[PDB]
Amino acid sequence: KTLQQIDKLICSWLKQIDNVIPQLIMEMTTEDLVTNVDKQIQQQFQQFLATYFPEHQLLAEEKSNAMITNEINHLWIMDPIDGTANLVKQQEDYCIILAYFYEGKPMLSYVYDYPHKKLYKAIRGEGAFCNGFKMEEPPSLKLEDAIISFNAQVMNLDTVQDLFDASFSYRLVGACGLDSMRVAKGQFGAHINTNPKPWDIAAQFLFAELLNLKMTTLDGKAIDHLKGAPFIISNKACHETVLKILNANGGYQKY
Amino acid sequence: TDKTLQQIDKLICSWLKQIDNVIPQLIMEMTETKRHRFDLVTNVDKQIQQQFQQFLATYFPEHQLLAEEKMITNEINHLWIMDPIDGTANLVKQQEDYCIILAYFYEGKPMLSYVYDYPHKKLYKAIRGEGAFCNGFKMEEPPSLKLEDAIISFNAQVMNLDTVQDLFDASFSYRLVGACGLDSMRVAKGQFGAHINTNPKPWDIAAQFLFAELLNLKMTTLDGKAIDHLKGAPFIISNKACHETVLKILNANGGYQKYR
Ligand SMILES: O=P([O-])([O-])O[C@@H]1[C@H](O)[C@H](O)[C@H](O)[C@H](O)[C@H]1O
Ligand SMILES: O=P([O-])([O-])O[C@@H]1[C@H](O)[C@H](O)[C@H](O)[C@H](O)[C@H]1O
Ligand SMILES: [Ca+2]
Ligand SMILES: [Ca+2]
Ligand SMILES: [Ca+2]
Ligand SMILES: [Ca+2]
Ligand SMILES: [Cl-]
Ligand SMILES: [Cl-]
Repeated sequence: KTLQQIDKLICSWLKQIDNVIPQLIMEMTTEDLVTNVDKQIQQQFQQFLATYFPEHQLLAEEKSNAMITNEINHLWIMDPIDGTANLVKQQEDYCIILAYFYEGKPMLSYVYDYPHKKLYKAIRGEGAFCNGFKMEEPPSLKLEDAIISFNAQVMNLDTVQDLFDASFSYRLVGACGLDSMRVAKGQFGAHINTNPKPWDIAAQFLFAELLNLKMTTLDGKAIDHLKGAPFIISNKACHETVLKILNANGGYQKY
Repeated sequence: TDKTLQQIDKLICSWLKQIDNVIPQLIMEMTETKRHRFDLVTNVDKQIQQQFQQFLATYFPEHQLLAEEKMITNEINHLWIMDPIDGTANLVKQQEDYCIILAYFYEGKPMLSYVYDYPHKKLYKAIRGEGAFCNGFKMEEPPSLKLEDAIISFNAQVMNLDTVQDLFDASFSYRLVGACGLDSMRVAKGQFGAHINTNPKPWDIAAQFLFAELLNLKMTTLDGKAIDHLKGAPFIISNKACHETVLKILNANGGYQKYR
């Protein structure tokens, strides 16, 4: 019922999920990738919800979501594995993403970096935490002093060049959730994804609010958690400059 | 010589273990915040290096050190190459994704190599006669990776963009950890197909020789030649199945260099 109660349940389900994943990985089979691991984690969470919060609905990657509307009171958004490519190719640098919305308002968020056993969580009224230790607003980062992260394969190269020249350096973890959390931790100045699904960014809203980060569309607007949009999550001090570079000279999209 | 590889290895491992007692403090000191990529400090680099110099004074006093933060005979018997922090930018900006690199050469022959991923407490080591290990578990030759099925890693800011584009189109995807030692180990583990560094120093690649030999990796110049461990050269470390294709792309259409 309370946020703490729901949080305690989710944290224990995530803990138990450590006991399932090594096996799924040992038998890993695959099919824009999708494994058994994605599907099984998702199904288990569906069953978890049937069992504890049976009014609650799920918007997730591996299910049809036709039934999900503007007015659902209790909504979870899930990415059961974000970074499937990294899971398959590296068995590292992937995460589980969850977010609970109450009447459209972010209340709980989770990014579980399972390979490193690092649970990032955010709780409206309490704050954000990594394995329990409170996260603080990161230091201010101007773009020239910041590392930035984005997919350079989906942008035109003049714009990529401008991002390179204006920033301290460039890195890529390769999972939206984890690259986002590096912004949250102050390790990156900003992460960009030019075409995310609602589940790629759903947890990030509450993190951005509680840690004073900017999270907007690439036009600087509020994002609908129900609909993807081109997006950025950014340190407050470099947000404007990134958007200016992205939108200059007819924009960032490949010619 | 005189000490066996096991004896030397034991001492390096115990030094590296005591280094866990030093690093948290060095990091606690150290916040800025306006020097660019090329102009970084730190005291962490310098202190780790000084301590290793004391370690050698103390145990292997014949041994010499070629290191970043500090060569008169061509033919040194006992040589260590060190990068006390590889990934200084990541240390400063992220406090993650950096490593300590050490490589011992006996009469110019790689005998011991270490890449210590300290933030994750993962010690990658290679020992001539034993094999390569991660925290003790033996590393095997990685599966074959064709370039189209492989993640590759390189600095995209230092190559011309057409060649960067060609590398994107031909590989499965692109990632960057941002420390030569760690990006290289991802090749060693089979996580990446290849890592490129177009201008490394001897310390950036010194450990990698022995890893590439023991795990059947290709490590060459970008012209496909053997590298002198004493002298940097533009380099690639690669899975055997994607090495040729990477070099072909890099050298195609007049080459990879940005301002040519
Ligand atoms: O497919 P998936 O691994 O869940 O999600 C992807 C990752 O977050 C990745 O970093 C990329 O940028 C894509 O935009 C996402 O679709
Ligand atoms: O300065 P440092 O962090 O020891 O070493 C650097 C890192 O390995 C980095 O990834 C980069 O590619 C440079 O080539 C190196 O100079
Ligand atoms: Ca996914
Ligand atoms: Ca995703
Ligand atoms: Ca260094
Ligand atoms: Ca280095
Ligand atoms: Cl700025
Ligand atoms: Cl190939």
